[PDB]
Amino acid sequence: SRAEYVVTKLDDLINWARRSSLWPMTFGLACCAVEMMHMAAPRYDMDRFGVVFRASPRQADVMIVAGTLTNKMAPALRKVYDQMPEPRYVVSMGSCANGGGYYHYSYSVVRGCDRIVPVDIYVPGCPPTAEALLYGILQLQRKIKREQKLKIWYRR
Amino acid sequence: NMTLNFGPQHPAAHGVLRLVLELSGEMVRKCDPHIGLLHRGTEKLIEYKTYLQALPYFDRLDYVSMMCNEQAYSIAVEKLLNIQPPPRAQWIRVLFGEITRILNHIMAVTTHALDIGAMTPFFWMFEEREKMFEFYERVSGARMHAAYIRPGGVHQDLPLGLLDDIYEFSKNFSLRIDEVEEMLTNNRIWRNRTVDIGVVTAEDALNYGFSGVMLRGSGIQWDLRKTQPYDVYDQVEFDVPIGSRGDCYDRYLCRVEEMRQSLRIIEQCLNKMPPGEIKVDDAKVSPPKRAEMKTSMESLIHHFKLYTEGYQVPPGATYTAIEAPKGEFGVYLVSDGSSRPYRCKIKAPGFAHLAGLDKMSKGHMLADVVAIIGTQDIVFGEIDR
Amino acid sequence: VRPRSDVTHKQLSAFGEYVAEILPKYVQQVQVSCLDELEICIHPDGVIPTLTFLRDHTNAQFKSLADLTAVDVPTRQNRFEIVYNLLSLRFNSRIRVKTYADELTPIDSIVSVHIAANWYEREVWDMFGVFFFNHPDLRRILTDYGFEGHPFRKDFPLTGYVELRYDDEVKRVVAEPVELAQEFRKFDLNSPWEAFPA
Amino acid sequence: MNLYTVIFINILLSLTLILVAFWLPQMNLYSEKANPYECGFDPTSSARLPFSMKFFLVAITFLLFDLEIALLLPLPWAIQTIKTSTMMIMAFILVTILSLGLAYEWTQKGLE
Amino acid sequence: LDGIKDRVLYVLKLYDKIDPEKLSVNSHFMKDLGLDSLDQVEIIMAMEDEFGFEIPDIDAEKLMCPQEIVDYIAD
Amino acid sequence: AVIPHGKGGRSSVSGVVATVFGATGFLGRYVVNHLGRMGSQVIIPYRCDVYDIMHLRLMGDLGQLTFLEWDARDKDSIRKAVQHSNVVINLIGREWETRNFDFEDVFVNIPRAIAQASKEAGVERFIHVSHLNASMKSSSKSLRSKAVGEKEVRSVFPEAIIIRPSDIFGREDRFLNHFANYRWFLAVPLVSLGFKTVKQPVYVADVSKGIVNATKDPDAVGKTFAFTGPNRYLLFHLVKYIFGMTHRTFIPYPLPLFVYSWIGKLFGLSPFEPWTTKDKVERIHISDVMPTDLPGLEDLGVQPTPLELKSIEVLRRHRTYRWLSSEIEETKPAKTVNY
Amino acid sequence: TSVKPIFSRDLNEAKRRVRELYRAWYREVPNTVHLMQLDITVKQGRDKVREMFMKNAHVTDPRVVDLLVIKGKMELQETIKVWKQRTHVMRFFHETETPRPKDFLSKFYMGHDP
Amino acid sequence: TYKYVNKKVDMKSATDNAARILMWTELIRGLGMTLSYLFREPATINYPFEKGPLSPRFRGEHALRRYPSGEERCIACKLCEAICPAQAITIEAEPRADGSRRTTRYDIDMTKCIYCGFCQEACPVDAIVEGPNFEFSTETHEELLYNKEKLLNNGDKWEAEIAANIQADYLYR
Ligand SMILES: NC(=O)C1=CN([C@@H]2O[C@H](COP(=O)(O)OP(=O)(O)OC[C@H]3O[C@@H](n4cnc5c(N)ncnc54)[C@H](OP(=O)(O)O)[C@@H]3O)[C@@H](O)[C@H]2O)C=CC1
Ligand code: SF4
Ligand code: SF4
Ligand code: SF4
Repeated sequence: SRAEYVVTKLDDLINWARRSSLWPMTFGLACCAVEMMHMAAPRYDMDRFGVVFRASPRQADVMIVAGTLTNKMAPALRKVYDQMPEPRYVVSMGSCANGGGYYHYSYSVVRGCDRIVPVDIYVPGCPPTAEALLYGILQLQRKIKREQKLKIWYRR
Repeated sequence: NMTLNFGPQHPAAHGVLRLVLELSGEMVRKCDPHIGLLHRGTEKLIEYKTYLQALPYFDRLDYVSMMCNEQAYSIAVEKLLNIQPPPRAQWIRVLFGEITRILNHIMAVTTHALDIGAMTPFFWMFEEREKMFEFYERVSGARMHAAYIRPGGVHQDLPLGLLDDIYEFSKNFSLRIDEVEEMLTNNRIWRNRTVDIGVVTAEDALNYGFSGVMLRGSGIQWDLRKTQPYDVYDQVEFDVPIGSRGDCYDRYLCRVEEMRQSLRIIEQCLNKMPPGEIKVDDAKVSPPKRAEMKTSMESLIHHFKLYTEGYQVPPGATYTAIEAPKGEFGVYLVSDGSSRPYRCKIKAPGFAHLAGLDKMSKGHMLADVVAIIGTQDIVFGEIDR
Repeated sequence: VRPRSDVTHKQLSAFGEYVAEILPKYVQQVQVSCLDELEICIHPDGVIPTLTFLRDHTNAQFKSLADLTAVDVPTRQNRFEIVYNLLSLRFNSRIRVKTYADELTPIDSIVSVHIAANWYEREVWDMFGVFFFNHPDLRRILTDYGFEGHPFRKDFPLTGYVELRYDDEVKRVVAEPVELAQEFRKFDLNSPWEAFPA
Repeated sequence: MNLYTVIFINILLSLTLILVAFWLPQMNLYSEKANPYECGFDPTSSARLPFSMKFFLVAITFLLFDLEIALLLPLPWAIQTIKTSTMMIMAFILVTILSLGLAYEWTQKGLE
Repeated sequence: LDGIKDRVLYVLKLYDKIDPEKLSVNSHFMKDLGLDSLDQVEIIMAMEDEFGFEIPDIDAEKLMCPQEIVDYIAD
Repeated sequence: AVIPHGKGGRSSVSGVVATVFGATGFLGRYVVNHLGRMGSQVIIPYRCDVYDIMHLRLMGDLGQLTFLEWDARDKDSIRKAVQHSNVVINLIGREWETRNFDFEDVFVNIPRAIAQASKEAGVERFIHVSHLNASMKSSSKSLRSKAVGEKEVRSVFPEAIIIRPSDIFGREDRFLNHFANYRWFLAVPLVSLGFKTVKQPVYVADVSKGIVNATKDPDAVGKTFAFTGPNRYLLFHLVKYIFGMTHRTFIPYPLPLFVYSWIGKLFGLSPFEPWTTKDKVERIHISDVMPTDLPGLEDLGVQPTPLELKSIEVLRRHRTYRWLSSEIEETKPAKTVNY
Repeated sequence: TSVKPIFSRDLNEAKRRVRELYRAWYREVPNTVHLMQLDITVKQGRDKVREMFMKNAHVTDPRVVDLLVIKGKMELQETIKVWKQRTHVMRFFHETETPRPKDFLSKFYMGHDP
Repeated sequence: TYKYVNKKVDMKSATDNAARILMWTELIRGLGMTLSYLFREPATINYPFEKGPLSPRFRGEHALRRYPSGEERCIACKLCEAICPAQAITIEAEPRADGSRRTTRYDIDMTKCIYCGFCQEACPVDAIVEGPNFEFSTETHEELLYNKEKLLNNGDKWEAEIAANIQADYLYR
């Protein structure tokens, strides 16, 4: 009965629900979508894991920033990000979006999306392998599992 | 005339395209596509890089068609050096050149349908795509963005066994194209949303520089692969799929037909690929074999200089165009005697096609615009460069 | 050794004279490179006339514009070298017509001759700054909406002068002068030894 | 009453769900999260400005065709009319006349 | 006819970067006020909003006199 | 120390390693902003979940911000946070004393232990923050406690800069948003009808820059700067003005503070962050002290910024579909009562 | 010397065009501050247009002035329409960046290379 | 050689057409195809349990190898830095007390890296190799930047497979 226990269990449930269904947004920019689309495709089904693309940002959670965030698109990313629901996580995909990639020193490329949107998991590789994205989405799932929002409420 | 930004993040719009549109009713009065949402500097960056370290940029210019693009720079750098690749390398480039065409068409036809609303063709053919990627990986090391076709031939001979598998796949892929067909070619509904949408006249297609299926679909007969043969596409025999009543449906049929014709070219390449070397023997242009650079002084010196400094192409300028899956992909590579290029304008089949969106989608509904962006196979990497 | 076909070198050379005679007025130099390509060079005023003759002449139909580009030789008084590459589906051939334009001496636009150029001319203005008179709608295509400076000019820094980050205080993306965390290492690569020209 | 009982449970079940939806979640609110969504770049226009539809005529007919449907709704109880023939003639006329109206739309190309 | 001058005087002092009680009908925006070339432009525009008539690009160049502006507005 | 090299923007170095304990909150968001902009090394202790601390990550260069897990009831956590910092800034505060932390803790108890360790560490300067007009005999337990602490902090880290700011307004402000948030209550209950309530508001940014500047300025030692503002106001105009920009009607209703302290008690009762509190109410109806002699924002370099100037940004979210398009200069700015 | 003209034979004619653009921007400032919900004052905004216009006031070259308005006009269009979202416009105001002092002593105290 | 993709009233012909139009036949044909696959074995792999096949040349994640004796292979010739297309590798060196030549700092910025595999190509001693692992996704950006110690540690962990992979593909190179 100790509420503390009662709290942890409850939190876990909350974490299980979120981690289980991570509707990723359809944000595809620099040909890494091709890899992502491969994840969605049959060899490496994203859906099985809960992922199901939902473009209306409003209804989407994870934002996989696949590709180069050019300066012109920078503000847009920020906007879409700001318009997603509250609990939102960003998975940077690609060396072009983790940092600057082959185009880091260019004048039109933001050196990383974590300069425009806070990033939770960075998936490395020029075309980060689809399995690697899947590994990255799975590590976001372990990141969420560890989050303990209500226990901090209780202990606050 | 309601104004509306199709939006960078549009599930349908490939990649990110802000298609500001003025829509009378649902009809689209004006189409002013905006570009550069993916400009990244590819043309300026290349000036600061050596010829071999600018090869990876070409794979990224239009990465659906990863290699075919590399062949265009290769050819261009080979012309400037007046060197030509060894016989086996040529066949390879045509082998992977075609495999790449299929990969692009599976992308273009299936992604077209996903925007239209048919989703099962994409999953059916992305599994076949996947299988092809594996060829890339077992030949280059990377699923896409290989860097296999280098300026003097390919990088490394095919693994011992690939040809056999590029056969099993080819032997079957046809049925997979056939299936898509039983699903879309005659659908009572595919036809409607595609037929008589975005008709482009023959004279207008040449005028706006369409140069691709878009021309071929209007009935103009031009395949740079038959008119101006590059590599050994001359020794193979294939039929260009010309079209009449050019419209979204007709061109589609053309793209399904080149998927078919490319299997005819792949078969041959497997049947007739010669024993030989896969890179020019001029250590001057091609890097020396690693056993040689580790036992012979002239080879180390040539390895050190080639990797650190470069080819040192003779001064000149060339425009070499191939028939990339999208259309004519050309590199105008001006070159001083230096090891790093001076200019490298990439002609993108796509800068011309998008421009045509305005002259194609006139008096058309919002859904029509979605269909036409699909029938141009717009990959914003090539347009934005 | 590439498989040169002299048959071509001659036929294209012969056309080069043909054009040189047909338009004595604007053609300054004509040469068929050893790479089997013709590159008529025209005075900037001959932009409209030389193209039109090639687009609409029975013995030289050059219907589509493959590309419009502008190399920038800073040394050259006329900085830019607008190059137009054209194709003839009829004679299966090509020709490049290249002119010279300085920063503030605009070139005519050929959108009339080929509408393909509507976009490429906007691309040349955005990157190099050459201006094209009589253009329907010249406006930046590739660069950001507020970009200052023409990027592909050889005198423009690669990294550029401005970069973008999100600032919480102002809750909006904000330019700042570029501060790079590892400057582009500028390897010097030219070798002090030349190659005796063949 | 039995229906009233069922229906109020039906509304209650919904209203319960929406409420749960608004009071349960943690909510952080900022302007930039509630400004309209325009597929990225923000609205250029009012998003409520006059919209020029191009299918109104058809829309109007719908209304006329709806009504006809109505006048036809009482047919089940009239199939029982001793005056069966009359009912046939009357009904047949109703459908036919409205059918003609529809066809006219086509003939005059009004709907097209 | 003076009513125009009544309005024209009201507009000149309201912008407040000119006429700090030195407003005069003979006074010229460029000649004595020193108001900039551009500022004048702003002025003519201002007059246009109150008058309800937009004066052309050029005639703005000729009138630097509030009295001459009333002369033209009456026409 | 760290010699300051660079041009002045991100990816440059200023040499200020600074623990900032309450970064998670309203002002912290601003303190970390400038510290990060300047290029300072910022260690942000946090006990909120990692998801909430993410907004902080975007501000500062790769490696500028380090986040450490810390619990107030554990002295060791504070110990390691200040191990390698040379500047410690304390912004720990709350309005609702919570079940396991009462006003003393959040204001006096904790902020002491912190500076205490900071000294042991050898931090150059400590900047405690206590509320302005936090008289040791003020009405609100909070203000009383905050003063109690400033007495203590002076013992542990003598001359640790202390800043007492006036009401702070900025997007996500209480002072400005809370009033706008009384809309639910059709009328607005204000003691003395919102009069007899002179208050001076200070933009969050103003306060911050000052704080940051305090760290990089020598004169600040042993000072009690009080960031106040550019203009005072009777609570009446403030309330209406707010409602003015929000474009929502105003019905200032007199209600005895006696009865109202009870309303605060009611919300205070609520488990989830009471919307309002006994104390907050008193603090609201607590007038602000005079300029006195204490130095000010401009003294620390940041010239105060008038409320009306940025009010439009703070109150915009509260407008309606159309009111969302009105701007401050067509609107009427309220009068300034210095009293 | 001996330079071909673009749109104005002489600075005089060119100045005419500048006047027009100024007017254009002057008339537009208010609209933008409302269609972009920018947090600036129209008076302030017009000041900015003035500043930007003045920043290039030194030029006396007919050809240079003509291009300057071409470019200026293009900027207007973008701003007239919503092509330039607020982030773009506010950048003109350099709101976030910290101003740098130009006093020698100031620079000495801060930067190696002034 | 060209081909016409879409170049192209008896009662029977007309009736059959009507049969299709009113019985929706070509639509029923499409449904049959999807029902058919529903019965095919799906091609997906349990991702954690079963892994998509990668052959020896897969570039994956950077590692620095060491000689069997234990001496790190790199001799700081620094042409891996020269041929890096992205400017990712930063190398500074000084003679180790032994007198030999070694790199004091070797930093591959993986976010800058575009995994071209030229460094694998360029190294004379083949000290820098493209290791098989592709799963190195990291919570923080700093972790992705790799110094000599992480790469050497990466090299030690995957040396057995790296050696097998280089063993399989060296004849080809
Ligand atoms: N704007 C105002 O209302 C004024 C504020 N001040 C002072 O300025 C400081 C900052 O103000 P503001 O940011 O608005 O205050 P907040 O309520 O936003 O909290 C400030 C910080 O203190 C932390 N904190 C609060 N309680 C505890 C606790 N029990 N243990 C550990 N950390 C805690 C919070 O972290 P977390 O939430 O994660 O616990 C937060 O990061 C305050 O300390 C206040 O005294 C002075 C005058 C006016
Ligand atoms: S990272 Fe490699 S793949 Fe992903 S976008 Fe940048 S370049 Fe294309
Ligand atoms: S090339 Fe091989 S050896 Fe030379 S530096 Fe890079 S790694 Fe060390
Ligand atoms: S892989 Fe290509 S990019 Fe990454 S380091 Fe080796 S060379 Fe530089």
